Amino acid sequence: YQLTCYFTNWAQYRPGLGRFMPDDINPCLCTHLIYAFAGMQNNEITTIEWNDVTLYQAFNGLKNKNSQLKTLLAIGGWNFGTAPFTAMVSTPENRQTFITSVIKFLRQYEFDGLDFDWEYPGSRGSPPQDKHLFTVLVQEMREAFEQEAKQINKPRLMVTAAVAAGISNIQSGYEIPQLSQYLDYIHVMTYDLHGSWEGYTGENSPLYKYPTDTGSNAYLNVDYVMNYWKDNGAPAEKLIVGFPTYGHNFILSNPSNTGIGAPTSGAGPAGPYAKESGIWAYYEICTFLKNGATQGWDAPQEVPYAYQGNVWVGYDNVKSFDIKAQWLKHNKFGGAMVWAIDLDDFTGTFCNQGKFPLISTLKKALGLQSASCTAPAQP
Repeated sequence: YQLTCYFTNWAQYRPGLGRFMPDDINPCLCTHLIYAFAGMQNNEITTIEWNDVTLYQAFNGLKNKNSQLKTLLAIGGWNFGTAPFTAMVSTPENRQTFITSVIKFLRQYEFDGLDFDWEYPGSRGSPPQDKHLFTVLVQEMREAFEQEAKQINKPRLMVTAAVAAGISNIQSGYEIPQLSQYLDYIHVMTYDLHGSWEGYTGENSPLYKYPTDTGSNAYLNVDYVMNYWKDNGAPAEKLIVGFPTYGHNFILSNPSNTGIGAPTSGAGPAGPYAKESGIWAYYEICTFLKNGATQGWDAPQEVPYAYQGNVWVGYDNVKSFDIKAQWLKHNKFGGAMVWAIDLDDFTGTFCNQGKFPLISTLKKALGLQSASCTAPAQP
């Protein structure tokens, strides 16, 4: 199995124990590491943070300690939008320029591949033609990677993509059978399945539907989404299940109603570390529990939740991660991916469950080897 962990280049800005740098990553924890995010200028891949080059060097340096660890650079993200991707894929000449820039960039900084994080072709501003042009882009990238490998006599660079979990976004975004022939791995973003934007409580990454889920709401679970991709042309082994190391919080409209689907009046507060509205990192949730929050188990969906007064959070813990990991194995998917490594309790000081409690759970459940992390009696 694969265990793919996203590192985010903005985690450096968090105060105190929240600060997360490339050197805070245990090199023997994950099989793949992905750096989020790279940008684009004039159809060419670029850095986004002032210190990205320094972070790239530390990030890819981790491979010195693990001979099987592979690294990828993710281009795009939420804030990036769709416009630059639309313009870049619009002509073969722009695509070649991008592809050439990517090969050069990845080889210069010592990455093993590229992860596409276009959110999304065919939606969120992106016109209908982008669905097919994404396939074409990925086809050409794979081909150029294949050719470059023979030119410089090294293993091929990898090409992967993070993809939508929403059914309508999936249907307007991807030509699944053809796209799946070119991508090495498909990172399905099976999280943010519910949030305060809906106006009622719901789980971030529920494994199964809630008993009252009808119609399109019945699609908002890991089980349905992963099976949709499988049934429509993506090889099980290439499909990687999305695991969130954070949850979404809510303000309860009525503190006496604390169930799934209880009315909410807005996003819960951003925490002092991640400072993201309606979101708490797992370690931020542990603080919430330490302050006496009532723990609930959403049994039909196999995920926890917690509440204190008018604040409610839906999230994932060790139990839910293990349950979904076991599920993943029963259904023969390629492994798990994690958003994000810097959101787990990496210090081990918040949750009293060891360092990286959530990602350690996945390493154990997926039976990852550690022989490649060996270190000799040489100084």
